[PDB]
Amino acid sequence: MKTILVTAFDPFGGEAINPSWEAIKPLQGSQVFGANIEICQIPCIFDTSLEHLYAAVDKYQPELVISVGQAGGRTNITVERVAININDARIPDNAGNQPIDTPVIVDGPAAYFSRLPIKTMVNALNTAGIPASVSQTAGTFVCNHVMYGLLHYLAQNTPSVRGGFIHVPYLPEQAVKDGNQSSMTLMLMTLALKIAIETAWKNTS
Amino acid sequence: KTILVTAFDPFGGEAINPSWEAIKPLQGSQVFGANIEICQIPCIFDTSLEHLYAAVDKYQPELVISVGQAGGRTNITVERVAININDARIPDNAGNQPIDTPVIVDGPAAYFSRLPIKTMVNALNTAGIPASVSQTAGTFVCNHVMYGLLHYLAQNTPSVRGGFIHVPYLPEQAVKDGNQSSMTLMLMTLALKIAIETAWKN
Amino acid sequence: KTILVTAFDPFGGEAINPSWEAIKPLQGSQVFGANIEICQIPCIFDTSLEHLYAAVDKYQPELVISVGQAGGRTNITVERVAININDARIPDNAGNQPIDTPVIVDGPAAYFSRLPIKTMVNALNTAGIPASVSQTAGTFVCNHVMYGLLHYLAQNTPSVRGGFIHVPYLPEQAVKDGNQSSMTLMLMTLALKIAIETAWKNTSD
Amino acid sequence: KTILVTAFDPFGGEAINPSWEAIKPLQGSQVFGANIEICQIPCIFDTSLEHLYAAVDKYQPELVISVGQAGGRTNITVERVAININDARIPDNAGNQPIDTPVIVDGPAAYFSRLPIKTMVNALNTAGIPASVSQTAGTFVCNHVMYGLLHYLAQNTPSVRGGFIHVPYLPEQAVKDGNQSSMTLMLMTLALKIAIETAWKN
Ligand SMILES: [Cl-]
Ligand SMILES: [Cl-]
Ligand SMILES: [Cl-]
Ligand SMILES: [Cl-]
Repeated sequence: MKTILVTAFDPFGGEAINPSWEAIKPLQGSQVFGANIEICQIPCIFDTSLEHLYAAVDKYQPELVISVGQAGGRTNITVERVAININDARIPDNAGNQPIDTPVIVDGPAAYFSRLPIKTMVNALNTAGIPASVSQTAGTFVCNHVMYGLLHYLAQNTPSVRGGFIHVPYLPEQAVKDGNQSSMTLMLMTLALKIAIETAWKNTS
Repeated sequence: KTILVTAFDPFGGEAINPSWEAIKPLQGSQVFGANIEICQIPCIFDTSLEHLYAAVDKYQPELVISVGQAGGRTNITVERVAININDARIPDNAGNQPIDTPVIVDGPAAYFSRLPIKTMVNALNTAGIPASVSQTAGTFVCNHVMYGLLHYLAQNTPSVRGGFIHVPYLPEQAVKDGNQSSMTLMLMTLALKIAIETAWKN
Repeated sequence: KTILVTAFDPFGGEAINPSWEAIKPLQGSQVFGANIEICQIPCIFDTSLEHLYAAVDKYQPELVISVGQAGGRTNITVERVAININDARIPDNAGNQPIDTPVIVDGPAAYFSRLPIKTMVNALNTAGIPASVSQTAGTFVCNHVMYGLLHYLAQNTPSVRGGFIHVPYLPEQAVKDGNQSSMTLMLMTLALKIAIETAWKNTSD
Repeated sequence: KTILVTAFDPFGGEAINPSWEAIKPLQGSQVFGANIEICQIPCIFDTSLEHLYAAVDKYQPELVISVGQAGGRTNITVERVAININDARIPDNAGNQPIDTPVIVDGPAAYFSRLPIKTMVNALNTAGIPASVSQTAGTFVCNHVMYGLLHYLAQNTPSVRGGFIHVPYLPEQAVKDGNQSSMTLMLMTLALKIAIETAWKN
């Protein structure tokens, strides 16, 4: 059967949970228009993250791959337009790496556009009453690193397969710490991802 | 014993007002020894106060908490102070757009809320709900109603504590604006429950 | 005929206070037959009111305007109301961190500024300077002082109008604080001058 | 030996364009034995590229920095990457509003700026000017021009480095837009002069 692969990260150091993981956990094993969703959690570590990712794309041979990360501070669900060939880290990752301006993949192209039907996804979300928008930057931390890796790997190995990235905001419990920071409940998050993934599946363009 | 909790009908534009939606589920529920009553008031200057005064008079509450919506805010906010000024960016549902007039002529400049605001904000934070104390309720209808409330309690029944909570946008309303913070109806309702129970308990 | 303008000495961290830097050029300057007198006051609860009360007695001014810094704000803000509360998130220059205490016991809950605030915001906006009326002066030393000021004038010299103005970060200040709005000293001085002239003009007959 | 520096004409609504106003004083100013040439280009898709390509052909520059307005940003921003997409919220000066079309058909997805972006941000910060690297130059005419610039340079004169700097609103402009960050004209001109000196030296 057809498989949609959805990924997320383990907690980043400080946090005790990763919301992105928590949000997709309810999707495990569910069916959408004749494809079953597989999930898989990857470490929040440069390069080691791509290894885990590649293994997952390899094992599951998915028709659609969607990675999810957390973008603390953003007000809404954001669907990434583009991944950039650059690691540049404000803080270190889970294994203590803090690369400065080094390529995700050496001699790889400057960027890859997501192949997902991004405007339709954002449109679907807005219509469902969920705030959502297209983003032009996935950042330069692990989230963008994984998005670039994904899109490159699909382009080298299985070019018909569509890949992309979705960032969720802070959970309310996390915004309590930060203080004046936007959040979204776990429940709404899980619903937003579900709507986005169905919409990604139905369409293409 | 009675806890009166109020909200507004929608600001002309919107089809609903989140604040009314959020406290509907609270009606009838028992809090320690007290029962919650709700009552919706029109979102327009001076008439709002009349409906309010009516409700306080009918229910004779031990504790009155008014709720309104503060589009743009990221979290539940509990108000510190109400100010004796109407100054309106837009008109209310009835076309009034007062500029720099008193809420109540010869009334004091301001009233402090009587609620245990910090404790409430703590209960909410502990529960994993973003919340903070605010020093401005605005100068539109919400502040109008807040100042009016506290002045009426101060005149007619000084032992009764009053105050104000602002809720952010619902998610559906933040689609419209675009890049604006929101909070689901469910979470509001839970936050208000915790907030009210805390005020009563203290 | 004297206009007293006050500002603070730098708050512990900072090496200067912009509100002070901004009003220095105004010392001795004429405005419609009045003289500007400036005075720096300590950023400490209670001691500040002492300096302030001293300066008012000394200079016997017909108009008093106090200036402070509101890191974060984008523009010039003219305060509408002073609140009778001290609530300190961090301590003052002398280690005091009062939590929910009167500025003045048994004083009224608040004081409205007696200054012509809309006309001041308008004179600023018309001269191309971003400005707006503010409904809160915070609950640190700046509001503490605004409140004491209005109280003191009300009690001793009731025809004398008082009010508070907040300036934003200087650009050098915003460098550290990363993503923060600033305004140059030059613009700040210019704004304060226009604000003060406008105040003096609409405090006549 | 010429540094070409470009800016846009006022955008439809606006009466001036801060990007142009801030580079005017730089005309013919010398920096380390190079001379600065400025040129204003239209805020129209494609037509802008034709002007740009012509200025590069005429002036034969060793360095090319394009400047633009990013209303709302708090500081000077130095762009890191240009994106091969036109996606316009509103139309350009000539009524064009492309939705999701390539800037240049069959071009690579992006170009990195060849400027020393971190060094420029550091010199600015060191000099007390707020500034930072940006990962998106938007998808309107500014990004359009950046991409065209870097692509043109790469196909015709690959030795020559190119890049983009965004400036915030002038205070004049933030008066309208209300609660908006600004930076005075003088501080912009200063910032731009330090960035270009730094870019040339490295
Ligand atoms: Cl994450
Ligand atoms: Cl409301
Ligand atoms: Cl200050
Ligand atoms: Cl521009």
